[PDB]
Amino acid sequence: HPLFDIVGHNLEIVLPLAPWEAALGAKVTVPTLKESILLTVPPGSQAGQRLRIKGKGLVSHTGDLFAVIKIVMPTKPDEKARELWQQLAAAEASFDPRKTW
Amino acid sequence: HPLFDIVGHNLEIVLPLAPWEAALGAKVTVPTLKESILLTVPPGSQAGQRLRIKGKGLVSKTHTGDLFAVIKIVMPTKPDEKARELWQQLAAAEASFDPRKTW
Repeated sequence: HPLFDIVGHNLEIVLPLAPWEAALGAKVTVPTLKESILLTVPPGSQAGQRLRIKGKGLVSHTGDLFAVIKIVMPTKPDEKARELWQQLAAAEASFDPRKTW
Repeated sequence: HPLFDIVGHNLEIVLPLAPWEAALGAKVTVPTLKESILLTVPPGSQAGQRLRIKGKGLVSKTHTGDLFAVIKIVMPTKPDEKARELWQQLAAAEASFDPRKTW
């Protein structure tokens, strides 16, 4: 619905990325108050990282736009996808997502 | 940092899942204001899904709330060569997924 959170002269938008998009990096089209812009997501990006799109905030002074990464998942994988997910789980076995607890 | 957000008589906690855990499903140990519980995460789980854990909310001699494990997908650090090759194959296998469908 409304796409932007207003924080002072800045704008923030939730940027949904497929997990492979965050891991590999990707070039994504992101909407602004006027026209869309191509944003380069760096490889290895994390949930919640703020990608700054300088100059695309409120043109009061001219603020920035921040695309805040949220990782989104496709639906239940089919068998081919599961096998790959299992390999990746094995590949990244050292990763502890609940290191806090 | 404090783990539980209070909402009326219910508690809410961020449940961090690696993407393979959300896709494949998993059984996770979740903390409570007392004893940790065992929670089943279904395969195909989605970001922001609210998984209920009855009775683990705020206890009062009148009413006991629930605890909700809210899913947040988290990523490891930048991948090595093999992991990168697996991410590519996953991307190709799930090429149909459009996370930015909305836009």
